[PDB]
Amino acid sequence: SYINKPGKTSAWRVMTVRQQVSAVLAYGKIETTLKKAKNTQKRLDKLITLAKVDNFNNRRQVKKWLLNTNLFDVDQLMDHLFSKVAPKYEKTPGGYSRVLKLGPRRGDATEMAILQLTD
Amino acid sequence: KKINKQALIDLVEQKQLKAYVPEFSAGDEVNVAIKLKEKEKVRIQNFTGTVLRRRGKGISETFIVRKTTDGIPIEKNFQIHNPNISIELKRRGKVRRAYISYMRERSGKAAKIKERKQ
Amino acid sequence: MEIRGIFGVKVGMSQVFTTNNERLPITVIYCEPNQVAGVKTEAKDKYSATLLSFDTVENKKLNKPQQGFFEKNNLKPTKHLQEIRNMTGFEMGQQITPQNLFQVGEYVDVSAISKGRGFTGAIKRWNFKIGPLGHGAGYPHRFQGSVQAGRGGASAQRVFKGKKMSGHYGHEKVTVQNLRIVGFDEANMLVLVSGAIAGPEGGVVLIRTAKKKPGVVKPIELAVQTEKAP
Amino acid sequence: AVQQRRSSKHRRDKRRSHDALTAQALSVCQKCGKKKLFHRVCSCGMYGDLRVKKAY
Amino acid sequence: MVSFMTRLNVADNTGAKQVGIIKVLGSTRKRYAFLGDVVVVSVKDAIPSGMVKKGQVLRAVIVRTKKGQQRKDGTHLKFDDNACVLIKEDKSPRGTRIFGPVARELRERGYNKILSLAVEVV
RNA sequence: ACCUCGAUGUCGACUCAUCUCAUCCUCGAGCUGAAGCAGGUUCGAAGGGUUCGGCUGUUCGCCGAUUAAAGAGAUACGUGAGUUGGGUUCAAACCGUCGUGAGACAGGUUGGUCCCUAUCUAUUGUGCCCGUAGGAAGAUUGAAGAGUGUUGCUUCUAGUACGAGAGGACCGAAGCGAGGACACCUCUUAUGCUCCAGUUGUAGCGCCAGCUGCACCGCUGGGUAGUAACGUGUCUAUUAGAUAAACGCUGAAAGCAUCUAAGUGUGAAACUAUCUCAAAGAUUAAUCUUCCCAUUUCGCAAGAAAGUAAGAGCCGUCAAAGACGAUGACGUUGAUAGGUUACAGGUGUAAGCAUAGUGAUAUGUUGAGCUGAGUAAUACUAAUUGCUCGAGGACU
RNA sequence: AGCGAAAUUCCUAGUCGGGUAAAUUCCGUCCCGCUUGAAUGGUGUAACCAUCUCUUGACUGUCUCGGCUAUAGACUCGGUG
RNA sequence: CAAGGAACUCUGCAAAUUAACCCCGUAAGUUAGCGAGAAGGGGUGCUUAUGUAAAAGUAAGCCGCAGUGAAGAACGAGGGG
Ligand SMILES: O=C(N[C@H](CO)[C@H](O)c1ccc([N+](=O)[O-])cc1)C(Cl)Cl
Ligand SMILES: [K+]
Ligand SMILES: [Mg+2]
Ligand SMILES: [Mg+2]
Ligand SMILES: [Mg+2]
Ligand SMILES: [Mg+2]
Ligand SMILES: [Mg+2]
Ligand SMILES: [Mg+2]
Ligand SMILES: [Mg+2]
Ligand SMILES: [Mg+2]
Ligand SMILES: [Mg+2]
Ligand SMILES: [Mg+2]
Ligand SMILES: [Mg+2]
Ligand SMILES: [Mg+2]
Ligand SMILES: [Mg+2]
Ligand SMILES: [Mg+2]
Ligand SMILES: [Mg+2]
Ligand SMILES: [Mg+2]
Ligand SMILES: [Mg+2]
Ligand SMILES: [Mg+2]
Ligand SMILES: [Mg+2]
Ligand SMILES: [Mg+2]
Ligand SMILES: [Mg+2]
Ligand SMILES: [Mg+2]
Ligand SMILES: [Mg+2]
Ligand SMILES: [Mg+2]
Ligand SMILES: [Mg+2]
Ligand SMILES: [Mg+2]
Ligand SMILES: [Mg+2]
Ligand SMILES: [Mg+2]
Ligand SMILES: [Mg+2]
Ligand SMILES: [Mg+2]
Ligand SMILES: [Mg+2]
Ligand SMILES: [Mg+2]
Ligand SMILES: [Mg+2]
Ligand SMILES: [Mg+2]
Ligand SMILES: [Mg+2]
Ligand SMILES: [Mg+2]
Ligand SMILES: [Mg+2]
Ligand SMILES: [Mg+2]
Ligand SMILES: [Mg+2]
Ligand SMILES: [Mg+2]
Ligand SMILES: [Mg+2]
Ligand SMILES: [Mg+2]
Ligand SMILES: [Mg+2]
Ligand SMILES: [Mg+2]
Ligand SMILES: [Mg+2]
Ligand SMILES: [Mg+2]
Ligand SMILES: [Mg+2]
Ligand SMILES: [Mg+2]
Ligand SMILES: [Mg+2]
Ligand SMILES: [Mg+2]
Ligand SMILES: [Mg+2]
Ligand SMILES: [Mg+2]
Ligand SMILES: [Mg+2]
Ligand SMILES: [Mg+2]
Ligand SMILES: [Mg+2]
Ligand SMILES: [Mg+2]
Ligand SMILES: [Zn+2]
Repeated sequence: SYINKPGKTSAWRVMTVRQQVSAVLAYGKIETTLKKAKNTQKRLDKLITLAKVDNFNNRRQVKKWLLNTNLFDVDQLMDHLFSKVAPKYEKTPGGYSRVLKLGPRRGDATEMAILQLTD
Repeated sequence: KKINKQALIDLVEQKQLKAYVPEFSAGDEVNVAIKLKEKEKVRIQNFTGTVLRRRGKGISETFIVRKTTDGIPIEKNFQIHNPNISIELKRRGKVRRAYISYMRERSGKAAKIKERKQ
Repeated sequence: MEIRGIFGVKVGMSQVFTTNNERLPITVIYCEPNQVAGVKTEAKDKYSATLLSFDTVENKKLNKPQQGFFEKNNLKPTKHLQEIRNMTGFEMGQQITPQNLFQVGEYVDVSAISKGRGFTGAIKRWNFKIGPLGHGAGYPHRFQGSVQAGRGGASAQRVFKGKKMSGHYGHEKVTVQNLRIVGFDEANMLVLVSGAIAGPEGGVVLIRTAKKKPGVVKPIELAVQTEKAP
Repeated sequence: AVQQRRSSKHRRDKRRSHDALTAQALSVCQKCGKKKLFHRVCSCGMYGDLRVKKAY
Repeated sequence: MVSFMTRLNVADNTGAKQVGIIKVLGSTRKRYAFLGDVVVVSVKDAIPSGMVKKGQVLRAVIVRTKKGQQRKDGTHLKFDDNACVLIKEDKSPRGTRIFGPVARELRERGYNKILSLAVEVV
């Protein structure tokens, strides 16, 4: 068998986590698959904890993950994350995001999951 | 009843570690005195040469020394914390990596490492 | 014979340099003091064995039947129970450590559960040869090997029982014999055993007296580093 | 390879004997009462005591 | 680990520039030859003013290997080329001098003449 | 010419081997035109082993170098629903030869499509149900079994026994190996696609600097955990019993003799155990320990209505496990996973700034910064306050 | 005439030399060429060939000898079938 | 993919080496056209200055294991039918 689909390559995986992490930071909720939510949580938490000092080095580090969304660009998402979201989690010892399980999709039966920011 | 495996591993390694263990980077020339044992006595045989690598964490700390005799280059892997082995750093040199593999490819005037390091 | 046995948990593997100028790889085993939970006699049972208790745990993590047995026998609650054959000469309810059992450098054999590897093929399991890769080839490259014994009514016409094919590999008890004990650490309750021990780090391990060399003890002593400070 | 003999209607059911289904575990929501499958958010988006999503 | 039909250099004065292994002497299906091992070889590149001629089948012992071997203390000896010296039935070297360094593994398996005729042992 | 022409794929090679003994090596013994060493022949013995190459499609065969040995056969001259198609044997073309010819040749040469998703049985693994006569959780014995079993060199004994000499031991002991097997990743290596660093082109972040996407992971040098050998640990012993060939002691039938008939021995890598693994579905269903059942009424008792516990399962977090089941740890009375903190290992002095240089760039802050899985703490997040199954053991 | 163990030689793995540790293949030569041979042409020939055949340098997983990683399958779940 | 490098196989099948530009050098044979990109080698990055219409080049300096740093670019020699 040949001419197969490109597949869930490593580059595709990094882009998927990047896309989801930008959206959950913009809006605050993501409705994805459970196995995909369980992978974006690591990157989401890591980004938030490194963005607690708000120095220019941390902006360059965060910019390797954020992507343009509908509600914010790549430069106001920077301001939204570093001025609104991250300052809230100033003394929480990790665990800023929660993943909970919804029902199965009607057309796939895959287990859905909501990823949210725990206030 | 929590078991920190590394602490116990560190303790067994500490049973036979050495006190001084002088330091050297990748590109350094050292003099290693092997205390070879014959039927009787010891003949201190020197293996002065250039370091190529330093890997390991404890009793398993090893380093690579390269020498050239009669135009033939020979590389020899020593263990740092091994008895009857003495290491004496001679020249400290500048390299931009930890494993300088190209030294086993470059030879002659191009196999000389500039002094100084930080 | 006079078989002595102890249980411990493998924590990792290291090396030590020894006198006579040898570098000996060793395995490190954390050995809790084992408690003799039962003794079974030749006259009363038709065989002789000693059952000990080890790997102590709190009472709330143990099931009701087992904790009832432990409180009836007046023992420390432990979740692990196993016996060794032909182990005699120990009173019930006595703490046993390898220092009283084995010598400094005697030969012992060790049994442990091998590291699980799952469903492996014939080549990785039975050390079979791989078919040719070039010069023209076919769909089966990693072939197990023809299982034909005889075609026709006058011959077997069946694959013989116990054939060597793919299947489960790993997670199986295996014993390595004639391993020399290197050192004892009373304070840390830590036994040093030469060679490599099967099983993942943290699994259970049984150390027994070697049946090939029961009383043989080969001397071994470590090296003292004379390295003077600068 | 193909069956040289047809499989009857009895061997077929014997093989299907292991195709039976299992009833997924269900529980009761603690604020509205409808049955929901265990360890998952109900239809109102109210899991435990935390309002997760807006009501259906 | 020098193997069957491997071209390697000769570190002596005998007129042989390239030598090929024929059999790894010592047992049946002896896969490799490590330091100190004896092999049967054939001279393939020789010189006019040499004691050996091209095409002769002879017996040699290996002294150097690119792969190298590990000693008991843990030291790993590693050269950059496979080398052998031509020996006689009695185990005495055929050449009058030995070029380059030689290993110590020869000393256990006799070969006292090669070491004494070597430049420096390693 | 009995089966098969409504199809039984035919040489050789590769992989996997199994069986027989008419035994090539190893093991034991008798005889020798057997001094010793090395042989010859016969008997017993199938446990293991029985090499790599050159030429040929080759089997065969000759030759080369080793080995203790390079055994003889059978299994559809084993093995194409396992591989190959070099050979034979399609269509093409030529040579020699035959034929007036189209054409032909176990004469030669070049080229030339090898399909199938496994239903039953057989086998390697892993499960559900039920039984084992109350239920459940643990620990066992072992009926019937499976796996391994190869051997060389050096030293000593001892230049002793023997032998004019030359040469050169049996028995026994030690050391070092080859092949095979099991396990492991300290050491040496290979790999290590969300790790580090260097770096090219192009498109973006409005520009510099600094990053991102793509170009085999873009390329290159290293590399954590894991997986493996080319790596390093172990095994490939020993002993007992009954014996084959063989040798016996004591002894008659047959006053002698005689290994045998009674009695009593010796005796091999073969056999039965000792070694490793699995094993009570061993229905012939075994043994031991612990825990939980021991209600109110009606009538009908291995009866009813309700009513009583150990435990197990569903679900969730998982990995010492793993195709899926299962195995194992945990589920708030918790460190199971993620996150955080600290550290290890790895990479190799980060960005920014300052100095120097005309610039590329170097120097100092700086063993700095970064880091997938690794270590250990920390309930911050996810393992909810849930549901179901489950017991009084007939009588002799 | 030329050529000749040949895309031709049965005997034949013909003799000898070279190439290799070792050469039923290859190169040169020898000639009882069973049955070569001159326009169904004979003998040579520079260049050329997805032609055949043999030796060789570098090169490499073709192999000693197998091992690791990533995708798409296979495998599990839902739908068609 | 370490060491070996055709030991594999009917056969180096397949895979691997070389690969662009510039500068040196290039044999036997021949129908004198070729052989021939023969074979065999070297340099390539960035900065400054000099060079030009632009270059190419030249000189000095700097960095890296590696400078058509990634993509696309001929493996070769000898004998025979
Ligand atoms: O017909 C075939 N085989 C026939 C079956 O009748 C039979 O097995 C056969 C095989 C080989 C053979 N031969 O080598 O001459 C003759 C018949 C195959 Cl060619 Cl499909
Ligand atoms: K037929
Ligand atoms: Mg890509
Ligand atoms: Mg095909
Ligand atoms: Mg293929
Ligand atoms: Mg039959
Ligand atoms: Mg029959
Ligand atoms: Mg029906
Ligand atoms: Mg089914
Ligand atoms: Mg007939
Ligand atoms: Mg008839
Ligand atoms: Mg028939
Ligand atoms: Mg039919
Ligand atoms: Mg068929
Ligand atoms: Mg016989
Ligand atoms: Mg036996
Ligand atoms: Mg050849
Ligand atoms: Mg026949
Ligand atoms: Mg056949
Ligand atoms: Mg046969
Ligand atoms: Mg026949
Ligand atoms: Mg078949
Ligand atoms: Mg076949
Ligand atoms: Mg096929
Ligand atoms: Mg068939
Ligand atoms: Mg053919
Ligand atoms: Mg073909
Ligand atoms: Mg035709
Ligand atoms: Mg005619
Ligand atoms: Mg049975
Ligand atoms: Mg390690
Ligand atoms: Mg820029
Ligand atoms: Mg015996
Ligand atoms: Mg006996
Ligand atoms: Mg008598
Ligand atoms: Mg019955
Ligand atoms: Mg964890
Ligand atoms: Mg800096
Ligand atoms: Mg003539
Ligand atoms: Mg002529
Ligand atoms: Mg010919
Ligand atoms: Mg010849
Ligand atoms: Mg041919
Ligand atoms: Mg000829
Ligand atoms: Mg003619
Ligand atoms: Mg004429
Ligand atoms: Mg004519
Ligand atoms: Mg001609
Ligand atoms: Mg053509
Ligand atoms: Mg897919
Ligand atoms: Mg489906
Ligand atoms: Mg390689
Ligand atoms: Mg090489
Ligand atoms: Mg072959
Ligand atoms: Mg060959
Ligand atoms: Mg090709
Ligand atoms: Mg040419
Ligand atoms: Mg000719
Ligand atoms: Zn609700």
